[PDB]
Amino acid sequence: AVTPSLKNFLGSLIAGATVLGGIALAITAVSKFDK
Amino acid sequence: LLGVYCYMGREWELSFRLGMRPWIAVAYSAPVAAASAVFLVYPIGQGSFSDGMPLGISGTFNFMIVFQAEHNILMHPFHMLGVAGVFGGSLFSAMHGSLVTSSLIRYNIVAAHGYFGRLIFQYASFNNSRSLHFFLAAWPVIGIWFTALGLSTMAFNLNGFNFNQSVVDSQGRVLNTWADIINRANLGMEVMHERNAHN
Amino acid sequence: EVNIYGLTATALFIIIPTSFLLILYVKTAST
Amino acid sequence: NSDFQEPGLVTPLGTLLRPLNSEAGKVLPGWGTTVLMAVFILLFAAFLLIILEIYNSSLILDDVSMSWETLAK
Amino acid sequence: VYPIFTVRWLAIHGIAVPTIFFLGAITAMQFIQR
Amino acid sequence: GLPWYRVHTVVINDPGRLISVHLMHTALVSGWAGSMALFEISVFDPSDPVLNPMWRQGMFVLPFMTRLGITQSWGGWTISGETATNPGIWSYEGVAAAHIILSGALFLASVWHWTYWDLELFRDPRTGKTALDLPKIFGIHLFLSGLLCFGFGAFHVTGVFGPGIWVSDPYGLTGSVQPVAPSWGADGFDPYNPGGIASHHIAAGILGVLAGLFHLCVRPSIRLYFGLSMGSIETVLSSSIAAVFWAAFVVAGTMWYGSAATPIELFGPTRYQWDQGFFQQEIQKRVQASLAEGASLSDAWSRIPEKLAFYDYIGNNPAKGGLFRTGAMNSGDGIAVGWLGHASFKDQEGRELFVRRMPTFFETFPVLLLDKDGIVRADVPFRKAESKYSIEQVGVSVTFYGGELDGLTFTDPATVKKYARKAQLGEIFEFDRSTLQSDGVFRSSPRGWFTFGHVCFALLFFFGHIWHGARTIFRDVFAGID
Amino acid sequence: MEALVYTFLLVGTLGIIFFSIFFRDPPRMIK
Amino acid sequence: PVERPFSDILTSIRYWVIHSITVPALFIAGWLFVSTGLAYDVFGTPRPNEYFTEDRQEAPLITDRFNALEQVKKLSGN
Amino acid sequence: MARPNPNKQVVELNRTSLYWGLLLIFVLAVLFSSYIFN
Amino acid sequence: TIAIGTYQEKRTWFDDADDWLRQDRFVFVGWSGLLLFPCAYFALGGWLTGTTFVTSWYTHGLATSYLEGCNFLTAAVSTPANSMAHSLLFVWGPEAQGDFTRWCQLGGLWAFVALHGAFGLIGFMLRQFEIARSVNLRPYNAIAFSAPIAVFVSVFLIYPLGQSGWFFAPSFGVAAIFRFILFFQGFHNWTLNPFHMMGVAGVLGAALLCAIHGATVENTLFEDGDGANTFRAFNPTQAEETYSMVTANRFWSQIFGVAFSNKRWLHFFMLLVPVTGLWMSAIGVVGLALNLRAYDFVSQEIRAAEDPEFETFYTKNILLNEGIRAWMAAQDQPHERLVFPEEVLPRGNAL
Amino acid sequence: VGDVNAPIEYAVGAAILVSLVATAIIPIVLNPGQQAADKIFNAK
Ligand code: CLA
Ligand code: CLA
Ligand code: CLA
Ligand code: CLA
Ligand SMILES: CC(C)=CCC/C(C)=C/CC/C(C)=C/CC/C(C)=C/CC/C(C)=C/CC/C(C)=C/CC/C(C)=C/CC/C(C)=C/CC/C(C)=C/CC1=CC(=O)C(C)=C(C)C1=O
Ligand SMILES: CCCCCCCCCCCCCCCC(=O)OC[C@H](COP(=O)(O)OC[C@@H](O)CO)OC(=O)CCCCCCCCCCCCCCC
Ligand SMILES: CC1=C(/C=C/C(C)=C/C=C/C(C)=C/C=C/C=C(C)/C=C/C=C(C)/C=C/C2=C(C)CCCC2(C)C)C(C)(C)CCC1
Ligand SMILES: CC1=C(/C=C/C(C)=C/C=C/C(C)=C/C=C/C=C(C)/C=C/C=C(C)/C=C/C2=C(C)CCCC2(C)C)C(C)(C)CCC1
Ligand SMILES: CC1=C(C)C(=O)C(CC[C@](C)(O)CCC[C@H](C)CCC[C@H](C)CCCC(C)C)=C(C)C1=O
Ligand SMILES: [Fe+2]
Repeated sequence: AVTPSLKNFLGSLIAGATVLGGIALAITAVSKFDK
Repeated sequence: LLGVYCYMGREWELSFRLGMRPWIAVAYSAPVAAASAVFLVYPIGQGSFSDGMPLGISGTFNFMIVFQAEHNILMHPFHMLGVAGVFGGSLFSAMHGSLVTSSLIRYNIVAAHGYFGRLIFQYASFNNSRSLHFFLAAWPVIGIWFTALGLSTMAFNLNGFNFNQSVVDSQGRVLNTWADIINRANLGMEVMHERNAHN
Repeated sequence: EVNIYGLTATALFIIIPTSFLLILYVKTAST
Repeated sequence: NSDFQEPGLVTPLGTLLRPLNSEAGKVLPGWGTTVLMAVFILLFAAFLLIILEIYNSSLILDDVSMSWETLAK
Repeated sequence: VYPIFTVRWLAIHGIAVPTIFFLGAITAMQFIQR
Repeated sequence: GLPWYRVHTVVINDPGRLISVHLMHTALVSGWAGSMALFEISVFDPSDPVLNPMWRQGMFVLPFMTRLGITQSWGGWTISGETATNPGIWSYEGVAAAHIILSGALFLASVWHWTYWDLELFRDPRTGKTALDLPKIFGIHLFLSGLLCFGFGAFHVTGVFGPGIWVSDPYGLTGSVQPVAPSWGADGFDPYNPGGIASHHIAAGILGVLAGLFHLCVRPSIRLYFGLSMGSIETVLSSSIAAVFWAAFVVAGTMWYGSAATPIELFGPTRYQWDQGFFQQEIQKRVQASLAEGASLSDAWSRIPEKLAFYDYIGNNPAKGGLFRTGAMNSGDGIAVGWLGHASFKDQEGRELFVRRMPTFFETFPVLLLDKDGIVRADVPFRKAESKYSIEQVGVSVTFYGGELDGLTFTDPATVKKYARKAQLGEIFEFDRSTLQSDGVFRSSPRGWFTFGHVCFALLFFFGHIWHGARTIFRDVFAGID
Repeated sequence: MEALVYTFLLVGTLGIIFFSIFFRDPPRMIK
Repeated sequence: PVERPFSDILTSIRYWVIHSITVPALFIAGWLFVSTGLAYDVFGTPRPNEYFTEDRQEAPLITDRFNALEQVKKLSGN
Repeated sequence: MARPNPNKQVVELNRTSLYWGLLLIFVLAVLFSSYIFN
Repeated sequence: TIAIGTYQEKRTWFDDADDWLRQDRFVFVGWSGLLLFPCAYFALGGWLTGTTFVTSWYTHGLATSYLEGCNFLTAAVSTPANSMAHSLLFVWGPEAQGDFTRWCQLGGLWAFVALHGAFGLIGFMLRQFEIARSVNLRPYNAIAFSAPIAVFVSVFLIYPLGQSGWFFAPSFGVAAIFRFILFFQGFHNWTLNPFHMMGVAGVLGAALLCAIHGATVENTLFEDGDGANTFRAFNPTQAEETYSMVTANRFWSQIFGVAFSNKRWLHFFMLLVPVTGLWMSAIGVVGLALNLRAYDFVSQEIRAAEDPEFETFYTKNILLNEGIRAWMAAQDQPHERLVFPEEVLPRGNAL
Repeated sequence: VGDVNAPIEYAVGAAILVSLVATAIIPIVLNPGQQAADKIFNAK
């Protein structure tokens, strides 16, 4: 069964993926604007 | 003590006999001041030579422990300045050695300055090769002077800081802080040291 | 003879590096 | 030097194993297959995190008991 | 010279805003009767 | 004119000399393994496997051999205390002799490869210069390692062809070598489940093979080829150093915290079992169950095995020891010879008292007899100090249940004080101190020595990784060229 | 036995110090 | 594209117009944050009169890992 | 017995290095002898 | 054959990202910046927030915050309680369950700061490597920083990992660090361990070298300026060195007995001393983490116990350690629930 | 209990004094650094 701790862990995985994607998008957009 | 003072004098004497500038004795005054303090001024303030530092290793450790028991040296500002001086001296020695060794290629200050200015920001701080070495010579010496003066002041027994029972809630109850744990350690140390009942 | 193992350890630690360094110095000084 | 100072010794095993040590320095154009490596690295990191949390009691799973008592299965 | 919202702007503001907030908080804490 | 610390770099180009050097190092390590096996077997005493196991005698390599199936010996004894009749080829002495022979053969191969350095195998057809195809070599070696891992997992650990591995009950009371069936569910990831081992050595094994195949059929991209300096032979050194760094921390952690691959019956108990009252709680539960079932206190306390009481003794805690307290644990506090029995203290009023057990941190701890409510009720002065509650005044008495001193009682304050100071350490035992001339200071078990050594090596290897990686990335600057 | 070892080690250290002070190779590299 | 010198902004009018009305807002925000009592609620720091609960007259102790939330809620009196 | 290896240098150790090594070993022995003897 | 050089292919997103990151601005971001700046920023923010608002009432029974009335020397970010043995204390973990107030109360802020700070140190080392590679200099600053990172890793992660839990790691503060130092002096006799001795020697020698080198260089300058001050008689584009090596060498060869004759060797010795000292200290604390302490000198203990009339400073140090432990464990370890009656507390009156 | 004695009048009075003393000296400390960084940059 999906224990609450496992649900929280999957949520943390999603949040980390979101943070990394945000950083990547920021660098990409800024580089494209400047070049 | 007489030997170290005359060594101090001989440093200047030889510096003068060679054409050098005479300000190495000033740098040497720091360790001499600390040694003179510990070995002569503390016993005078306390009133006996039994309070001097035994010439050994375990003797030095017992010396330090007895101070931490009696005068609370760790919280004295001058000891903080001494610790800062020693740590900063180690840091500056290591980092100056690293930059100078890296720069020297089969440029000494104009090349590594580009590295330093962008590493931790702080552009155009020590761009003069002489000011940098003067700063190196000045930091630890001042630190040791301050710590020696702190020990000398403790000889006449003012004290380190004292924050015991500095936090109290309503109704007058006392809430413990880290200073209280340090004070408990000091109290145990002092109780252990004193013999009181001596036969 | 107390702590024979300690005495042997001290003797080895004082001899082996010393002999190695001295042999290296004599070998290189011939150059 | 000529052919790195004349040819070396030849042995039957050397001749047999020569093919495995011939194409030195060959490479593919572009980035090749780095994206697959990145995906696999991410999966491995997730697996390492999962095991680390399982062994640290930060991720309690129904089946695992996480104690010496599991030896009495 | 013209554009703003650069790296320097973000870097300085990030450490500037919380500093002012915490300075105000501590100054207010000073005047508590305990 | 190479300095003393740049001497071996002369082998940085020719592969044959590198092969010979690696063979020499392998021979040295194999010879060390054989010699230590022989020495430990010569020093081992197999008389008592209950109160004198391996971990009490300072053994280091013997449990590793025993962990994988080696039990019997050529002298007629077994690690379980029984007697062997057919030791066979594979015993302790056989393993040591085999390792020594391998060391010698590797030494001969090393000298041969050192003599014949210039082989055609080390020169590529184009440009006629020495070169190594590192990606393909890595593919071959990884393929081989994965195949070996699969073989070990599916033939030895699972017991289909081999002997199996050491498995024991949770309390380390009855263990032996058995086959281990794989476990695939989520229960195969907790390190205290032996099955999780076998499955891994299968699963990862397969992956290994697959990986190797890929690495033999796909050449690296140019950008990756130049970014990681894959044409140099120092990048691989940094990667390997980092890998062993990581593995050293993994193994040291699993040894310290306990796992299914480090049974307490071979290396000794961990400190976290003493801290959490594992064996104490188990014994208390068993005795309470016996009393509830209906029986006398003496009978209830006389049924617990001596091994279980031995595990509950702070002298066995690996935490307490010294860096320079050399030797085996058996030379620290004497060789155990018997179990006196559980000591119960009762005062004049009648309520039972218990002794506050000594935490791990405290080198010396006062004795405090305190009742069930947690309030101190008796104690001993520090050293000739004024006393308000004292063993003499309160008049506590000690009774012994089970063990050798069964049914006896004592009232003399001296004996009561001595037994209280003995009980503050845990279960009271009898120690022969005249054979090894034990000083009286506790020593650490093999667990602590292993963890300490491997952690120190891991940190030094972290520094080595940093240095060699920096020297690889900065090749041109270091060499003073473009 | 321990006292003799300690005295020997201290004497050796002092002897190395003296030899370094008085029998050093000349510093002609930069002078 | 040259990271205008700090001197240029120092003499600007819009810079001062913005900052002289913005910074005081942050300072007052902090003052009200720690004055209204929001800090105690947000960060869980007990008030001077909430240290010792009616039924407890000593420092608290968690003594529990997987039920630490309920333990802390009970000890704090909330 | 096949061909002289071109990569063959010789180690060199000036006197200052020897003095440093002797000082290091003797100082370490002084520091650690008491602990070894207990 | 089809040969190839470097960067002879079409441009890619990676190329644009690399070009933007490695520009020339007031702050050098670089690739390591992505890992350094966020982590360090959050570490500093967490420390300040913990020292300003959060308290340790429910973990250690203390009051450490400006909101509670503590000075800069007594405020700190206390470690989590001993019950939380080695949990990483995530906000979403089984302990906090997602409540920020309870997360702060239990003490996860310490773990937050420690982890993000360790990753910040890693990022800083990578930044130094990147700068050195960009400006084409050998990376010695990398090792010089590898020393302190090793010390931090040891003290703040390996020591607690061997003990009961995070409760015994340092708390980020001044009085907390003093408590830590006294705690080792009491329980481990850390002052008698050879490794701390070597570290002390290394640090003091580093300070000595710094001071002496500065004094010698500043007192042997060449006459290249009419003004009374020698600071303005120099420019960064000088060709020769500003001080006479021969004069300093002779001076220190006639005063002390041995003097340097090589700039590279001198500055390399400066680099070498402190790194070795701190590495040895780190190894010593790694050993201590397993309670492998140099405490016994068993012969002296046996001799002292045999007859009371034999006292050395070592025995007095042992007694002082006993006093420290007995008198401080009462409140230093609340989870043990220790209550020592005044009869049993060690005191010099009873010897 | 734990309320602030001082009123908001002093809050604003001190805000004005500690807000216009920090927004005008943060660019004066960095000016040397920004002036020297450009000299270092675009040179080597
Ligand atoms: C580069 C910057 C950086 C770094 C290195 C870290 C690192 C860390 N943070 Mg910090 N943090 C950051 C930025 C960063 N953070 C930012 C920007 C914020 C604000 C949003 C935070 C806010 C924050 C909080 C509030 C907390 C942390 C915590 C942590 C720690 C736990 C890491 C973890 O499990 O997270 C998650 C990490 C990952 C998910 C790794 C990435 C792996 C990806 C997702 C793989 C995906 C592949 C695939 C889809 C997965 C398949 C499996 C499954 C889905 C089927 C760790 C030390 C926690 C901690 O330890 O505090 C005590 C904590 O409580 N951080
Ligand atoms: C990491 C590997 C490792 C580990 C964990 C152990 C662990 C153990 N060994 Mg084994 N051993 C090893 C490697 C290892 N050994 C190797 C490589 C050899 C070959 C020489 C041996 C040879 C060996 C023998 C012959 C014996 C042991 C014994 C022991 C036990 C006693 C404790 C001990 O080692 O002494 C305590 C450790 C120390 C005092 C070392 C202190 C470490 C410091 C940091 C070193 C400092 C060095 C310093 C820089 C220079 C000082 C110079 C000074 C001496 C003058 C213990 C189970 C004994 C035993 O019980 O067997 C039954 C025994 O008789 N071992
Ligand atoms: C896989 C492991 C590995 C390998 C193959 C190498 C190989 C090499 N290293 Mg690296 N290194 C390693 C690990 C390794 N190292 C680690 C872990 C560290 C951190 C301590 C270093 C730190 C290091 C430095 C700082 C330098 C090298 C250098 C070198 C080269 C010359 C060897 C040397 O030092 O002269 C031979 C050395 C000696 C003869 C001295 C031996 C005396 C030792 C110190 C004491 C006795 C050791 C004992 C008997 C055995 C210990 C066993 C233990 C490992 C279990 C060579 C290419 C040097 C080089 O060429 O780079 C420019 C160099 O400057 N290495
Ligand atoms: C003469 C007296 C003396 C001296 C010189 C030393 C010397 C030393 N002791 Mg001490 N010690 C002594 C007496 C002494 N000891 C006594 C009598 C005791 C009682 C037992 C102790 C107890 C003691 C303990 C308990 C410890 C030491 C440690 C150390 C070492 C400190 C290493 C260091 O700098 O780490 C400090 C540096 C770091 C941790 C690096 C962190 C740097 C980060 C990345 C910076 C963060 C950025 C920051 C926010 C920027 C702000 C900058 C701002 C401050 C300006 C050093 C060798 C420590 C040690 O090294 O052990 C391994 C240690 O743990 N000693
Ligand atoms: C009965 C008796 C004898 C009693 C003795 C009892 C007893 C206590 C014995 C002593 C025991 C003992 C030796 C204890 C110490 C043991 C100990 C802790 C060892 C530590 C060893 C160790 C490996 C530590 C690691 C760190 C380490 C390597 C430290 C090195 C320390 C060190 C040598 C520092 C340098 C000291 C020093 C004085 C340097 C001065 C250098 C110098 C002359 C520069 C001058 C100079 C400046 C210029 O600017 C220029 C230009 C020139 C040209 C120039 O020259
Ligand atoms: C996508 C996230 C966007 C930002 C969110 C706000 C960030 C600021 C948080 C301040 C604290 C407030 C409390 C939040 C905490 C909170 O409220 O969590 C709550 C949330 C859900 O829990 P529940 O409240 O549903 O649980 C209740 C019960 O069911 C529990 O049994 O937990 C998660 O799913 C993970 C959330 C992560 C949020 C942190 C984001 C960062 C993740 C780590 C990133 C690592 C990057 C590594 C790169 C290599
Ligand atoms: C040839 C041969 C043979 C034989 C052989 C043999 C018998 C061998 C042996 C060998 C051996 C017998 C070897 C040994 C080795 C050893 C070693 C190699 C050791 C090492 C050690 C070490 C390395 C240590 C270290 C350390 C210490 C001391 C402690 C701690 C610290 C340290 C780590 C530093 C025959 C005739 C049969 C046949 C044919 C072949
Ligand atoms: C919440 C949190 C977070 C974050 C945070 C942060 C990011 C923070 C920051 C913070 C900060 C950023 C802070 C700052 C502060 C500052 C301060 C607090 C300052 C102070 C100062 C002072 C006090 C000064 C003084 C002085 C001077 C210098 C002048 C004159 C003289 C004197 C001495 C008076 C997160 C979500 C991630 C997670 C959870 C937690
Ligand atoms: C020419 C030009 C320059 C010089 C410039 O700085 C910008 C702003 C980009 C950005 C907002 O800084 C983007 C910052 C986002 C960044 C990628 C997030 C990750 C890295 C760090 C967290 C950034 C903060 C570092 C700072 C604290 C030193 C633009 C749009 C331009 O056109
Ligand atoms: Fe210099």
